[PDB]
Amino acid sequence: YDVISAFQKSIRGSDVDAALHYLARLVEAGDLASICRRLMVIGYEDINPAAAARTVNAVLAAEKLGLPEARIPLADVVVDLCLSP
Amino acid sequence: YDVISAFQKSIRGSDVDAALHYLARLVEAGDLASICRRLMVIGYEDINPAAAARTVNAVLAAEKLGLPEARIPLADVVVDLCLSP
Amino acid sequence: YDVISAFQKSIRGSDVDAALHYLARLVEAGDLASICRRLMVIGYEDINPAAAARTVNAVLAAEKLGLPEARIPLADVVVDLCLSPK
Amino acid sequence: YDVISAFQKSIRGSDVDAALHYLARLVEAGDLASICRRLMVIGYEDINPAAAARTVNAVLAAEKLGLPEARIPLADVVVDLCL
Repeated sequence: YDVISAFQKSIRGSDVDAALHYLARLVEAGDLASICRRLMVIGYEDINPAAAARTVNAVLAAEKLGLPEARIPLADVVVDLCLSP
Repeated sequence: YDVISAFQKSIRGSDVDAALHYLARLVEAGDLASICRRLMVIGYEDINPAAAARTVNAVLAAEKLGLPEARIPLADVVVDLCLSP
Repeated sequence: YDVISAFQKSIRGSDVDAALHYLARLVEAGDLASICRRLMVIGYEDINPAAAARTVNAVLAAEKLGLPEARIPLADVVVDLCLSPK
Repeated sequence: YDVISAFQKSIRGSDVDAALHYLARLVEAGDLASICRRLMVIGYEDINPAAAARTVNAVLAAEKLGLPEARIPLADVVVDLCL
């Protein structure tokens, strides 16, 4: 058990509410790199090729914005990846 | 009251004419970074996930071109985001 | 008259053959940055938002490949932009 | 004959299994840049314009992640391009 793996599991399980609970904690802890890395693996490994591609746009946006505003593209992507096939 | 904020409200309000009025002014002033930052936030927050992703491409184009030609992709995504859901 | 403006005009006029005629010459001359800048301006100015956004992907691919191989993404996009609605 | 061109040929021939077999070997060898180069060329030369663009995103993810985990977007693109 750690937060970043449970984040991933909740996204694999299509659980928006849990994924965003964990996202908020990851954001507040402030390591943007590992969120970004994780979301790209999930987008490519677990998920819809337009959705996979879009995870990269959202990560570039998160990286250009930086924390705290990075939470906006990331929240979007999390829900995107949760509702996806 | 602030130009960059009024720019943001214009786009949320779906007002192309006013959004473009403010863009031309942010452009004249040379603050490429704040335009780009605001567009990505609006794209991911207020908005059509393809439209969200496409703000990143536009911003990349803007950054690679630099001002003054950056106004071109920027005006394009301003209109796109205005007319979007 | 220069070739890069004539290249731009051909794409505006949806003329695949002329645009590829010019691209090949621009590719041979080898100023990749100038070709990339112009395609992004054409993509966002003259063109279909998905097609405008794809010019960025192709330019990124062209920069990663470098010349001579950059001509592959570049040709694909000149065609994409030629056919695309305006 | 070499692995990389054989890799390309099997993607050009729509052979998912062989392409994945070559990828795993290219991954084992540790040279990401070469995989990335070939993928972009196939996607642009042999191929949807959306499938072409989308290979650049996969490549960006691959470079951002590095190997070993870069194998994840790369496998996705190989399959994507095979079909």
